[PDB]
Amino acid sequence: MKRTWQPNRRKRAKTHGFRARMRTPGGRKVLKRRRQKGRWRLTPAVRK
Amino acid sequence: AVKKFKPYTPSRRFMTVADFSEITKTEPEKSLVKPLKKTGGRNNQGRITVRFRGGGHKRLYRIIDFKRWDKVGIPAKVAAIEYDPNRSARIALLHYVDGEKRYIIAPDGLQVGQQVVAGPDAPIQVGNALPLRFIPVGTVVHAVELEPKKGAKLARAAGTSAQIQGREGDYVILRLPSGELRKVHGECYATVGAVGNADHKNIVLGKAGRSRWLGRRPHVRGAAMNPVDHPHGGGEGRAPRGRPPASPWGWQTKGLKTRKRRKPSSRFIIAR
RNA sequence: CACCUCGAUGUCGGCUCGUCGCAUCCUGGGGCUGAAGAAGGUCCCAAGGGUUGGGCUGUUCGCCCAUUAAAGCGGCACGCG
RNA sequence: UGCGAAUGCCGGCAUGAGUAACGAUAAAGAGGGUGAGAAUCCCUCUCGCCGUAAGCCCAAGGGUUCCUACGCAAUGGUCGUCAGCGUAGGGUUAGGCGGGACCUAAGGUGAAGCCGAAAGGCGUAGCCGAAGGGCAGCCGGUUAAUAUUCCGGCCCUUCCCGCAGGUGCGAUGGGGGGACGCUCUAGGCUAGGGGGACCGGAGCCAUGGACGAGCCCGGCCAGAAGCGCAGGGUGGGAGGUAGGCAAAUCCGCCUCCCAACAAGCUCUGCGUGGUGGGGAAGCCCGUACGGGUGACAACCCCCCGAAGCCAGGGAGCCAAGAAAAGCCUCUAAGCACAACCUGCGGGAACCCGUACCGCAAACCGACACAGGUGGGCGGGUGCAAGAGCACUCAGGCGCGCGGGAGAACCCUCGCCAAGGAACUCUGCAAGUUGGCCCCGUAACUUCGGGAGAAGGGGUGCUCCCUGGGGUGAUGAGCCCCGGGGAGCCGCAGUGAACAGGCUCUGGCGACUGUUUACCAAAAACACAGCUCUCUGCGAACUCGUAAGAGGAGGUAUAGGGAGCGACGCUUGCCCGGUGCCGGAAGGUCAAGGGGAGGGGUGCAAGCCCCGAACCGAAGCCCCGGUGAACGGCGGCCGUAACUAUAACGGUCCUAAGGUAGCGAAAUUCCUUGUCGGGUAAGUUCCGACCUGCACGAAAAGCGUAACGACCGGAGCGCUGUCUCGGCGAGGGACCCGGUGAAAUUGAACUGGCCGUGAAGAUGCGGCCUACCCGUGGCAGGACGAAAAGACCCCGUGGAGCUUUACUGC
RNA sequence: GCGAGCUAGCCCUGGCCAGGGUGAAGCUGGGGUGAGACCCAGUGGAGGCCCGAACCGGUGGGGGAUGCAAACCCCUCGGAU
RNA sequence: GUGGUUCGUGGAGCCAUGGGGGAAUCUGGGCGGACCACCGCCUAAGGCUAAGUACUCCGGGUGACCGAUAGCGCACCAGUA
RNA sequence: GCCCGGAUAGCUCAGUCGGUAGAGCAGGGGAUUGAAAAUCCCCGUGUCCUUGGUUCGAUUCCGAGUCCGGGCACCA
RNA sequence: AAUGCGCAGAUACCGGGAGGAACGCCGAUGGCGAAGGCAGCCACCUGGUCCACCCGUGACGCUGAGGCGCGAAAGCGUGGGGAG
Ligand SMILES: [K+]
Ligand SMILES: [K+]
Ligand SMILES: [K+]
Ligand SMILES: [K+]
Ligand SMILES: [K+]
Ligand SMILES: [K+]
Ligand SMILES: [K+]
Ligand SMILES: [K+]
Ligand SMILES: [K+]
Ligand SMILES: [K+]
Ligand SMILES: [K+]
Ligand SMILES: [K+]
Ligand SMILES: [K+]
Ligand SMILES: [K+]
Ligand SMILES: [K+]
Ligand SMILES: [K+]
Ligand SMILES: [K+]
Ligand SMILES: [K+]
Ligand SMILES: [K+]
Ligand SMILES: [K+]
Ligand SMILES: [K+]
Ligand SMILES: [K+]
Ligand SMILES: [K+]
Ligand SMILES: [K+]
Ligand SMILES: [K+]
Ligand SMILES: [K+]
Ligand SMILES: [K+]
Ligand SMILES: [K+]
Ligand SMILES: [K+]
Ligand SMILES: [K+]
Ligand SMILES: [K+]
Ligand SMILES: [K+]
Ligand SMILES: [K+]
Ligand SMILES: [K+]
Ligand SMILES: [K+]
Ligand SMILES: [K+]
Ligand SMILES: [K+]
Ligand SMILES: [K+]
Ligand SMILES: [K+]
Ligand SMILES: [K+]
Ligand SMILES: [K+]
Ligand SMILES: [K+]
Ligand SMILES: [K+]
Ligand SMILES: [K+]
Ligand SMILES: [K+]
Ligand SMILES: [K+]
Ligand SMILES: [Mg+2]
Ligand SMILES: [Mg+2]
Ligand SMILES: [Mg+2]
Ligand SMILES: [Mg+2]
Ligand SMILES: [Mg+2]
Ligand SMILES: [Mg+2]
Ligand SMILES: [Mg+2]
Ligand SMILES: [Mg+2]
Ligand SMILES: [Mg+2]
Ligand SMILES: [Mg+2]
Ligand SMILES: [Mg+2]
Ligand SMILES: [Mg+2]
Ligand SMILES: [Mg+2]
Ligand SMILES: [Mg+2]
Ligand SMILES: [Mg+2]
Ligand SMILES: [Mg+2]
Ligand SMILES: [Mg+2]
Ligand SMILES: [Mg+2]
Ligand SMILES: [Mg+2]
Ligand SMILES: [Mg+2]
Ligand SMILES: [Mg+2]
Ligand SMILES: [Mg+2]
Ligand SMILES: [Mg+2]
Ligand SMILES: [Mg+2]
Ligand SMILES: [Mg+2]
Ligand SMILES: [Mg+2]
Ligand SMILES: [Mg+2]
Ligand SMILES: [Mg+2]
Ligand SMILES: [Mg+2]
Ligand SMILES: [Mg+2]
Ligand SMILES: [Mg+2]
Ligand SMILES: [Mg+2]
Ligand SMILES: [Mg+2]
Ligand SMILES: [Mg+2]
Ligand SMILES: [Mg+2]
Ligand SMILES: [Mg+2]
Ligand SMILES: [Mg+2]
Ligand SMILES: [Mg+2]
Ligand SMILES: [Mg+2]
Ligand SMILES: [Mg+2]
Ligand SMILES: [Mg+2]
Ligand SMILES: [Mg+2]
Ligand SMILES: [Mg+2]
Ligand SMILES: [Mg+2]
Ligand SMILES: [Mg+2]
Ligand SMILES: [Mg+2]
Ligand SMILES: [Mg+2]
Ligand SMILES: [Mg+2]
Ligand SMILES: [Mg+2]
Ligand SMILES: [Mg+2]
Ligand SMILES: [Mg+2]
Ligand SMILES: [Mg+2]
Ligand SMILES: [Mg+2]
Ligand SMILES: [Mg+2]
Ligand SMILES: [Mg+2]
Ligand SMILES: [Mg+2]
Ligand SMILES: [Mg+2]
Ligand SMILES: [Mg+2]
Ligand SMILES: [Mg+2]
Ligand SMILES: [Mg+2]
Ligand SMILES: [Mg+2]
Ligand SMILES: [Mg+2]
Ligand SMILES: [Mg+2]
Ligand SMILES: [Mg+2]
Ligand SMILES: [Mg+2]
Ligand SMILES: [Mg+2]
Ligand SMILES: [Mg+2]
Ligand SMILES: [Mg+2]
Ligand SMILES: [Mg+2]
Ligand SMILES: [Mg+2]
Ligand SMILES: [Mg+2]
Ligand SMILES: [Mg+2]
Ligand SMILES: [Mg+2]
Ligand SMILES: [Mg+2]
Ligand SMILES: [Mg+2]
Ligand SMILES: [Mg+2]
Ligand SMILES: [Mg+2]
Ligand SMILES: [Mg+2]
Ligand SMILES: [Mg+2]
Ligand SMILES: [Mg+2]
Ligand SMILES: [Mg+2]
Ligand SMILES: [Mg+2]
Ligand SMILES: [Mg+2]
Ligand SMILES: [Mg+2]
Ligand SMILES: [Mg+2]
Ligand SMILES: [Mg+2]
Ligand SMILES: [Mg+2]
Ligand SMILES: [Mg+2]
Ligand SMILES: [Mg+2]
Ligand SMILES: [Mg+2]
Ligand SMILES: [Mg+2]
Ligand SMILES: [Mg+2]
Ligand SMILES: [Mg+2]
Ligand SMILES: [Mg+2]
Ligand SMILES: [Mg+2]
Ligand SMILES: [Mg+2]
Ligand SMILES: [Mg+2]
Ligand SMILES: [Mg+2]
Ligand SMILES: [Mg+2]
Ligand SMILES: [Mg+2]
Ligand SMILES: [Mg+2]
Ligand SMILES: [Mg+2]
Ligand SMILES: [Mg+2]
Ligand SMILES: [Mg+2]
Ligand SMILES: [Mg+2]
Ligand SMILES: [Mg+2]
Ligand SMILES: [Mg+2]
Ligand SMILES: [Mg+2]
Ligand SMILES: [Mg+2]
Ligand SMILES: [Mg+2]
Ligand SMILES: [Mg+2]
Ligand SMILES: [Mg+2]
Ligand SMILES: [Mg+2]
Ligand SMILES: [Mg+2]
Ligand SMILES: [Mg+2]
Ligand SMILES: [Mg+2]
Ligand SMILES: [Mg+2]
Ligand SMILES: [Mg+2]
Ligand SMILES: [Mg+2]
Ligand SMILES: [Mg+2]
Ligand SMILES: [Mg+2]
Ligand SMILES: [Mg+2]
Ligand SMILES: [Mg+2]
Ligand SMILES: [Mg+2]
Ligand SMILES: [Mg+2]
Ligand SMILES: [Mg+2]
Ligand SMILES: [Mg+2]
Ligand SMILES: [Mg+2]
Ligand SMILES: [Mg+2]
Ligand SMILES: [Mg+2]
Ligand SMILES: [Mg+2]
Ligand SMILES: [Mg+2]
Ligand SMILES: [Mg+2]
Ligand SMILES: [Mg+2]
Ligand SMILES: [Mg+2]
Ligand SMILES: [Mg+2]
Ligand SMILES: [Mg+2]
Ligand SMILES: [Mg+2]
Ligand SMILES: [Mg+2]
Ligand SMILES: [Mg+2]
Ligand SMILES: [Mg+2]
Ligand SMILES: [Mg+2]
Ligand SMILES: [Mg+2]
Ligand SMILES: [Mg+2]
Ligand SMILES: [Mg+2]
Repeated sequence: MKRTWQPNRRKRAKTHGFRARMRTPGGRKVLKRRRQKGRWRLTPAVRK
Repeated sequence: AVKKFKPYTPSRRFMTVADFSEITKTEPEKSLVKPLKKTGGRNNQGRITVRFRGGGHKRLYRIIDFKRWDKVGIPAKVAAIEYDPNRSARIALLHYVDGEKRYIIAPDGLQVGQQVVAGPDAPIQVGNALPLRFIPVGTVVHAVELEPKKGAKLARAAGTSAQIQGREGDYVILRLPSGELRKVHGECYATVGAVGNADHKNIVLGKAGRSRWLGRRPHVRGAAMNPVDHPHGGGEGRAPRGRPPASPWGWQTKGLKTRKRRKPSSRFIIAR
């Protein structure tokens, strides 16, 4: 049937994107933690 | 006058639509229409603050004149009477002689062509707005300002009307469509007559769908829910109220009075 | 009563499939009779085989309808998911 | 710091086992080629399948999967020489297509401003934001792979700078416009389609016949100006002018005029059109595929015809149907040796996307997964129509294991003698019925329905006659709707396929709707409608600490809350308790006020403690009201001239003791109540009675036409449902070749009976049976597997829910 | 702190619903009357109207149950301005 | 009305402060645990101030610390697949 | 089968601190009436259900028993 | 008599206001209408009737099954109103 992943490149960057994170202090802290852990990508990989 | 239907389908038995005879113009005054944001009952957080609201025909706001003194003594000819999807009443389009066109809420009796005018001058005739203090006692009157220059706010629904009962200094004694007796300041404007489209109260929607067209979504009884949702929810089968009848927010809903007692306006009220 | 089983022994009835017991419903053998005959009554031997189709109710049971030599009772985790 | 257990952790390797599977029952066969190797790759022929798709084009998503060359370890459910796989190389070209140097929508953001302990929340303008608005490219050819992108032909747009000619020019400001619903719809066209006796074309004459106006193939596409043919939009002048937040000559308003179902201006569509392209079958080409020829190809006539175009067309209706820019006009500063407008020239015209998949082996589903995925095209013939069904074009496919075999059993399917629900919880299932035309059609009804009620008759082909339409012309042709009469053949003419079984009677719910994604679709929710209640507008109410927002740019014919749930006839009594409402008195009552009077220290002046009256709100008490507010709505004894029963009486209690109507009911325990009906037989069903365990009037009472994948009872029709089974088909199951799992598993050399044993033993006792090992089958046992039982209890375990439990907010 | 790319509601903007039936009002004509109501025709084309694809569903049954599938398949069924 | 302190209203002071009231400048004020008296200590409502103290992303030195299931999650292109 | 309530005049019922117990109706006797009612005057019988026990004394207090009324019989 | 109302300030009295219904005297055994029925006062629209005159038409008449219209009170529907 219709599964839970309905990909939408705008959705992805609008929701979990770098500019998305940087507005909320909750999301800036997401980057903080992700960098401190040394993730290769802080934000989900997206393609305009 | 009001249209009925033959029962060629169920819900057409009892369906009833208004009589659009007094309607003269179909498309509205383009220079006098705004778009209205449809809330679906949601506030500026994305939350519902009025339940069971949404859907319903797209509507275009007719910007209408509730302050009539900004054209004192300038008369105008009643050009049209048109449908307004945003109120119970019908609106009248009037062409002022100086070329401005405005929407007035159309009183009963008013028909196309007559002169109309606002101001302490004005003749006491249907359509004319005047400060209350110059409107003779016992005159039925609508679209009443509640405080001077704050705009008309009283009796503007179909077939509503206030009536002047007496005078007291700067105030005058009004009987409102709700039977309440209130003093209103004499300087408050009010166009004379009653609202009209007076048969609005007889239209019988007919089917559930017709409620949807007015943007009224279904409304579910507390008794139909569970205790998490409503004070009346739960039980086994059906179940009586089992307590003083209450709203979803737990306050009593039979008789319990809610006007703030300490309200300053209490000084100017005298009835029910 | 609370002995095995609550780190699980699926619970009524039906259907299918049976198998055994006998305290025998029928058929077979018999004693007594308040047994003329015919039909019974009751007890004895006997478990080889047989032991119907329908209405009602989920029903087991039971009651009816129509037959029958007869429309036996039980046990097998109230046999068998 | 010593491991055997912890349904312990990690890893490795077993068992089941060469076992189940190899992923749609659309289907294959042969020949040639290639290669170490071929059922599986290439090619030919034959066969099958899709064809409102299983073909083609967009969008999203994916991201090199595209093309070529070389490969086969692995991935591919087998094989592989093949690949969506490995290696390498190549490949995606735009002023006009999509998007950005344009607009605004919800929403987001957000100068000003408002709010919040901090983080932050709000917020007019502005900005951002699109599958909406605006805006200039069509068609062929070319490549292994791109093309509206390169090329060719023809045609446009914008910017800049010049000329030339015009005009008071000129905004982010004023106005017009853009600009709008649903349903139905006229005319004229276009796409698209069919026919042709005509134009063109290789060829063919088979097998009995046919050299014929024979068969087969094709007969077009893009196209500026100008011309037509349709349609859409729009009145022309003069005065007055206080409105459009300055100013307008513009708009609006007023008054004059001329004009008026038009015209004339425009604007779009369609046709023609310079020119430019295409151009079959077949046949020969060697391509996996394209080329050559057919050819100087022909390129016409008729008919059908949109849902598309003219389009802002028209009519009706109510629920009353975005915005902003481009665009036109108007004026303001400013400037008028500027500027703008109109043509014509030359120049200038950037960023990104463009491969390939794209109903799927490339997207979402862990898989080359029988699932899921939006827009457009979607031909032909027939069937009443149609996107329906059957076949079929273009195109695409045979589903990435095969070969046999011909058991049980399984699945999907076909038929069945006699019977026809006897099956069973239940006609579950399957059957029957089925399209169109015509005849006909009841109770009841809210007059619409019920109705497709029910039940019938017809349906093919041939010849003769014959009436209308549309198109041509009033005429022929081509279509479309028919009507009459003769006759032909079969078991059968909606000859295949698609296509209701019907009646009667109850319960519930008025109705179409809605719901437990994934065991409940319902009598549950909703619903129009009825009542109660709140709420005078900075409304009540809701969200938020707040600002603020929704309510509502609404105003008592309105909005919120509660119940009841079309409609019909109705909705009785009880206000003692609880709740809500009203009570300017009284009692009580907290802080506060007030201080009689006591007290501690000081030598005192003092300082400092308590503190009685009395004045003190809401609340409670108290007095009333209130039932579509929470709710409630009796007992015992007696009595009538046969009995029986009790209209009548007595008396106890209560706030008052259940009215109409209904009643063994979705309520009736006793119960299969009793009577009637249906049946041969009826714990069901229907009608009744009333003894109502334990109905009863808006948690509504009793009815009600119509509706229902709801639930019950009856019957007809018809059946493999059954007596009661049989045969057959295919897909599996079986054998062979290839690949090859799973839960489970203390170890096993794992029989029966009667006992015993923790009380149901392969494992102990006695006895009895019994050569070793497999294969196809069945399921009685291994208290078989699966899940640390969901029932039950326990734990001073946990959670959801309630309230006159406690305590708080 | 992260989630409405599934799902529920609402908001903005677009799109879809083959083909049949039924035949409300209104018109227009005729009758009717003092005038009407009303009646009959024809036209008209309304409806949470009817049949039925797409599309949205998920009624009954069978299959499936280490599945093709962690909700599928077949027949059947509901809605379809 | 509260917080802090050992101080949970307690005989409850001291320091802090949301609300109300509201002074004085040395013969002035605060404190020594209700309060008063005595006797003492201090000088509120302005500010700055090294060191001794805390920590370990990093550098070094050590180890009756590990030795690839240990030791950091990572000894290996790991916050990777 | 398991709990609670009651039993008093002929009927329906109050009642008690442990001593001689009343109400209403019915019934009886008188009155009024032509005669019945209705009205008026006057009149209780009670072994306070059975049985045991506490008392000086029990309808009263207690324990059982008959009888009646009410509530219960759940997961299963 | 009691229910009821009343020191929470009633009745009785004055003043202000709201509201609905019905129209005293005139008024009569009177008038009008076909009946049902009609009563303050003003206006508009409108029916019948009588009289005077003897002018017009010229039997155009009377009755009237059905049909159609009106029809006190009570009652019913949708709304409004609601003092007695
Ligand atoms: K509701
Ligand atoms: K409930
Ligand atoms: K157990
Ligand atoms: K036997
Ligand atoms: K047996
Ligand atoms: K089972
Ligand atoms: K282990
Ligand atoms: K093995
Ligand atoms: K390979
Ligand atoms: K596979
Ligand atoms: K756009
Ligand atoms: K402008
Ligand atoms: K042209
Ligand atoms: K391309
Ligand atoms: K097909
Ligand atoms: K075989
Ligand atoms: K049977
Ligand atoms: K059908
Ligand atoms: K039925
Ligand atoms: K009903
Ligand atoms: K349903
Ligand atoms: K529901
Ligand atoms: K608003
Ligand atoms: K009460
Ligand atoms: K009360
Ligand atoms: K009361
Ligand atoms: K005090
Ligand atoms: K009964
Ligand atoms: K009952
Ligand atoms: K009978
Ligand atoms: K009978
Ligand atoms: K249903
Ligand atoms: K077994
Ligand atoms: K406890
Ligand atoms: K229609
Ligand atoms: K303290
Ligand atoms: K201090
Ligand atoms: K001190
Ligand atoms: K000190
Ligand atoms: K410092
Ligand atoms: K290792
Ligand atoms: K590790
Ligand atoms: K009593
Ligand atoms: K007595
Ligand atoms: K008559
Ligand atoms: K009343
Ligand atoms: Mg997932
Ligand atoms: Mg890196
Ligand atoms: Mg506008
Ligand atoms: Mg519920
Ligand atoms: Mg919730
Ligand atoms: Mg609650
Ligand atoms: Mg409740
Ligand atoms: Mg529940
Ligand atoms: Mg209940
Ligand atoms: Mg109110
Ligand atoms: Mg035990
Ligand atoms: Mg076990
Ligand atoms: Mg036996
Ligand atoms: Mg024997
Ligand atoms: Mg036997
Ligand atoms: Mg039965
Ligand atoms: Mg029998
Ligand atoms: Mg037993
Ligand atoms: Mg037993
Ligand atoms: Mg059993
Ligand atoms: Mg081990
Ligand atoms: Mg390893
Ligand atoms: Mg095996
Ligand atoms: Mg096998
Ligand atoms: Mg196999
Ligand atoms: Mg396959
Ligand atoms: Mg071959
Ligand atoms: Mg082959
Ligand atoms: Mg394909
Ligand atoms: Mg992928
Ligand atoms: Mg390839
Ligand atoms: Mg190759
Ligand atoms: Mg392989
Ligand atoms: Mg390929
Ligand atoms: Mg490759
Ligand atoms: Mg630029
Ligand atoms: Mg913000
Ligand atoms: Mg913008
Ligand atoms: Mg666009
Ligand atoms: Mg091309
Ligand atoms: Mg390509
Ligand atoms: Mg091209
Ligand atoms: Mg100008
Ligand atoms: Mg064309
Ligand atoms: Mg054509
Ligand atoms: Mg055609
Ligand atoms: Mg030739
Ligand atoms: Mg021949
Ligand atoms: Mg020839
Ligand atoms: Mg020839
Ligand atoms: Mg063409
Ligand atoms: Mg003009
Ligand atoms: Mg101006
Ligand atoms: Mg024109
Ligand atoms: Mg050539
Ligand atoms: Mg139009
Ligand atoms: Mg702008
Ligand atoms: Mg040019
Ligand atoms: Mg492409
Ligand atoms: Mg593919
Ligand atoms: Mg493809
Ligand atoms: Mg493709
Ligand atoms: Mg598609
Ligand atoms: Mg494919
Ligand atoms: Mg494809
Ligand atoms: Mg495959
Ligand atoms: Mg697939
Ligand atoms: Mg996939
Ligand atoms: Mg097709
Ligand atoms: Mg056709
Ligand atoms: Mg057809
Ligand atoms: Mg098809
Ligand atoms: Mg083909
Ligand atoms: Mg397939
Ligand atoms: Mg048969
Ligand atoms: Mg037969
Ligand atoms: Mg028959
Ligand atoms: Mg039967
Ligand atoms: Mg069936
Ligand atoms: Mg069928
Ligand atoms: Mg009938
Ligand atoms: Mg009819
Ligand atoms: Mg009919
Ligand atoms: Mg034939
Ligand atoms: Mg059929
Ligand atoms: Mg149907
Ligand atoms: Mg029943
Ligand atoms: Mg329903
Ligand atoms: Mg329907
Ligand atoms: Mg469900
Ligand atoms: Mg659903
Ligand atoms: Mg189900
Ligand atoms: Mg279901
Ligand atoms: Mg607001
Ligand atoms: Mg209800
Ligand atoms: Mg004091
Ligand atoms: Mg008080
Ligand atoms: Mg009270
Ligand atoms: Mg009631
Ligand atoms: Mg009830
Ligand atoms: Mg009720
Ligand atoms: Mg109901
Ligand atoms: Mg009923
Ligand atoms: Mg009914
Ligand atoms: Mg339905
Ligand atoms: Mg069978
Ligand atoms: Mg067979
Ligand atoms: Mg095998
Ligand atoms: Mg052995
Ligand atoms: Mg044993
Ligand atoms: Mg041994
Ligand atoms: Mg031993
Ligand atoms: Mg042994
Ligand atoms: Mg043994
Ligand atoms: Mg075996
Ligand atoms: Mg074996
Ligand atoms: Mg088996
Ligand atoms: Mg087990
Ligand atoms: Mg468990
Ligand atoms: Mg357990
Ligand atoms: Mg459970
Ligand atoms: Mg506990
Ligand atoms: Mg606990
Ligand atoms: Mg979503
Ligand atoms: Mg959503
Ligand atoms: Mg419909
Ligand atoms: Mg349908
Ligand atoms: Mg479509
Ligand atoms: Mg869907
Ligand atoms: Mg299903
Ligand atoms: Mg369907
Ligand atoms: Mg503290
Ligand atoms: Mg001290
Ligand atoms: Mg070492
Ligand atoms: Mg490691
Ligand atoms: Mg490692
Ligand atoms: Mg007694
Ligand atoms: Mg005694
Ligand atoms: Mg008159
Ligand atoms: Mg004369
Ligand atoms: Mg009447
Ligand atoms: Mg009346
Ligand atoms: Mg009435
Ligand atoms: Mg009534
Ligand atoms: Mg009323």
